[PDB]
Amino acid sequence: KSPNVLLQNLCCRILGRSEADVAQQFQYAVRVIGSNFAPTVERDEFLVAEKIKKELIRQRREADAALFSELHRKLHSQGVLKNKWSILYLLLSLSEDPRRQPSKVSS
Amino acid sequence: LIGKSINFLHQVCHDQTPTTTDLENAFQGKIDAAYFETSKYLLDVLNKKYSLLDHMQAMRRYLLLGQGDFIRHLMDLLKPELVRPATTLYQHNLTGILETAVRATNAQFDSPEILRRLDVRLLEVSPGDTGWDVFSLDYHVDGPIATVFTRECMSHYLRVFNFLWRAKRMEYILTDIRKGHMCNAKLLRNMPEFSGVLHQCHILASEMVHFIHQMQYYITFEVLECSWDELWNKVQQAQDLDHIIAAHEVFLDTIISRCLLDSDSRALLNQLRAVFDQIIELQNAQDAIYRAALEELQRRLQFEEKKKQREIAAEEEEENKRIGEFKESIPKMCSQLRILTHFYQGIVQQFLVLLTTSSDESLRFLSFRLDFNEHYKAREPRL
Amino acid sequence: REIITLQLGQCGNQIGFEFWKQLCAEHGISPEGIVEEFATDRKDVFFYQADDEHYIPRAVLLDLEPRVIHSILNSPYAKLYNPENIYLGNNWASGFSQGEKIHEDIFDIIDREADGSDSLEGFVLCHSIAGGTGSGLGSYLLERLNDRYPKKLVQTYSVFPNQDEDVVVQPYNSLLTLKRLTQNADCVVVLDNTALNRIATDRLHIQNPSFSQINQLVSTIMSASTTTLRYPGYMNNDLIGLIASLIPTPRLHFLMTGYTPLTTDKTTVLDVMRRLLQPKNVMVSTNHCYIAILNIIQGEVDPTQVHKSLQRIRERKLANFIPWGPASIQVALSRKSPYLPSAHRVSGLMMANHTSISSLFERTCRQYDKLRKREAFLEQFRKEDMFKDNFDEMDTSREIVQQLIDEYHAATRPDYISWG
Repeated sequence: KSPNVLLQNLCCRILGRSEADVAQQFQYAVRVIGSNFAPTVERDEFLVAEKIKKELIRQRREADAALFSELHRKLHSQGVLKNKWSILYLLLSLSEDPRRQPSKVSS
Repeated sequence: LIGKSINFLHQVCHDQTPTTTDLENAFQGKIDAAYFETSKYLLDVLNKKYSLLDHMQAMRRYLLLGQGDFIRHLMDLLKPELVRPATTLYQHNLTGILETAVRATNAQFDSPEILRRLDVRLLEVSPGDTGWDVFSLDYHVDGPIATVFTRECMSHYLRVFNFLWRAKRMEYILTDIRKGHMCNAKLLRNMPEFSGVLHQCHILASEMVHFIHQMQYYITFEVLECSWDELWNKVQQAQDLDHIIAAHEVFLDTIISRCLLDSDSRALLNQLRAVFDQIIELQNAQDAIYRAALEELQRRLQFEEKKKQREIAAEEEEENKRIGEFKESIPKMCSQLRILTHFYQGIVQQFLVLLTTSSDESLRFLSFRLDFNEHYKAREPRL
Repeated sequence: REIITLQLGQCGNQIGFEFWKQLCAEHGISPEGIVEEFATDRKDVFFYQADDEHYIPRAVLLDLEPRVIHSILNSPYAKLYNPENIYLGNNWASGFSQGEKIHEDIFDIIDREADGSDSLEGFVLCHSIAGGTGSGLGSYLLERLNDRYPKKLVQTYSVFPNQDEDVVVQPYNSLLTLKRLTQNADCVVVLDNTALNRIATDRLHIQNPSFSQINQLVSTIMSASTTTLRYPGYMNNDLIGLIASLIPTPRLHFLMTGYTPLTTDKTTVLDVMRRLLQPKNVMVSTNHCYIAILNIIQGEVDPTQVHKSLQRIRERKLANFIPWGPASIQVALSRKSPYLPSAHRVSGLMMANHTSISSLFERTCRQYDKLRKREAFLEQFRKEDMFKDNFDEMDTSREIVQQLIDEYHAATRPDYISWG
């Protein structure tokens, strides 16, 4: 639609409060996203995938570390997302290590 | 093959020293003789500049923990930072410890070169990381002898290190458990109320010290020593460099195939993690029961002093209530200990009959070593 | 870590001096304490490190009425040791009372080594039960030891005094010593004087100079028990991790020792394993069943066949076993020690927990009973009367050994959930 209302759909999804139930949390989202909305930084999608693999080795989820490698092939393959660096950077930043659990997810 | 020797010899090993069908077959007379000279010299000079054999000998002892002495002192200094989060620590802290252990042990009689190459690192941290979750020593490979130490081979040796580190740690954690059990069964020797729960906690601990201690010897005679013998046999024979790295491809594959990194039996390591967590639960419970016991002892001591503070009665009525509390707290302690006991039994049963389903003869050998009595594995109730 | 040994009594000082001489022979060192120029091993287990690296043994020289200590004094091994640990009755009570009055200076010597040492791991006692000099003094010192340090270890080496039967109060003295030994010690190395006597007569024609020869046997035992600590291996390079496996409960810490050489004046593991499992290769003497068995082998062996060896003994079912929670036969392999003449390298060792020793305790229990019932074997000693007017220490030791023999027999049962 437009990025200002699209930030407001995100505040309706994460919070259990709507857009007029709270607009102050939405006011924090415009505090950060504004002055950072446009790309001005170097981005390479090769490295951020190679840090999700290096994290899944450290999780000892070693079947899914090689299952991400076949799913990361599909991420380039379909290619409807303009920046494939951003969504992987987001999920990598929101990570944790709930230790070893092996066992493939069968994609 | 000879032109892959001489050209390699003159540029990366840096020796400018000399090395010099109906077509009557002139070739075969000279070629083999030239070979018999050149390849032996490439495999003599390179060892006496940066040793290939000495650093791979040191790799078994210091990184794969074969030394014993040094790893014991290194773990008597680095204990608090590894029971702490590794999200709040960095490399130089870990580096500072190392010098003290190398001077104190018999690494002071070893050459300066192997100590200089020996250094610690801390890898990229998990967002919930602790010192036991990831940690490694480095002992970095450099020089032209990294033609035997493949980059992938070193990247797998720290993957080995973490599992070995865990098992070697748990053998000192259980031994703190046994030490506290001792120490506070010679402080509590005259009380009747605690004797049952004490003896049941100790009987619970002694099956575990056993189970893990005899697992540790399978690691000694198969995973490290028998894989070091095959390396020594295939370095003793070798006529070219390509065999020395082929042995290096066996000195990893044996280790990772028997330390459960292989694909068929990851499910077994997922069960082996839980017994370590149960040992943690046993630590919690023993420290709590001896804390309640230290509290009764201190209650008895303040009882002892109140008598002489009164006489020179009116303190017995306060004592009977404390005695009543301590006497009624006993069956709850019994109930928690028996749940932990049955839990551990019900997982040891699944573990020992899973070695008699898994792939490869090697892991079936472990199941015999753990129980000779047929206490488990024939009769699943505790005989 | 750092282990301090303790020796008291004339017999204990004898076996300690023989042990340190035996390690001077074992290691590549001079009798000056000086390492030779062709010398590897760890020398931080029992060697206090002097500054010429005089590897001074961490043993405290304790005695009463010194007689053989004068022979210890004039020796070429008196320059090997002496960190100034030397010190100036044949009964329990007199040794006890004289021990308490001089306890401060010996504890000063203890603190001198202990703060003088780097760290501390345990106190290993050389002791003879009912030795006269050893009894009383050692029991009082053991009381001082655990009371002073609850964070430390105490292991004892104790002989069982039976030389085919004169000191007639020796049952009472032994009762007091083993009463302290069960409740105030952390691990006990029990030795049988009769079994070692039978083997010493077996190998030789000797009966009279027996002490010197069994000293050879026992020093091979103590060296073997700490060889995996002194030498770079991988497991049981600490005392406590060695001790912790065999003990299921803190009153069962009594250790039967086995040894395949008897007359010591290719090869493989499966032979000596089934050799050792037979109890005439054990130099210590209803149904009895082992609680836990541990083997360590030192010699010329191929390690790659040992799992097939272990497979065989699993098909043997050669020891009946204890019907509760799991124990196994527990194998370790150590390096054969260099720097000494090494003929017949292969020698095995069995450290095991067995119930049959309770019967040996029952022998003393029987003997004490008849002497107590005769009213005739205290002989009215002034130390015994003044220290104890009511003579209730015999009662306390008797109920303790009764509870212990009941613990033995209840552990023999398939139920040890019940009280012992």
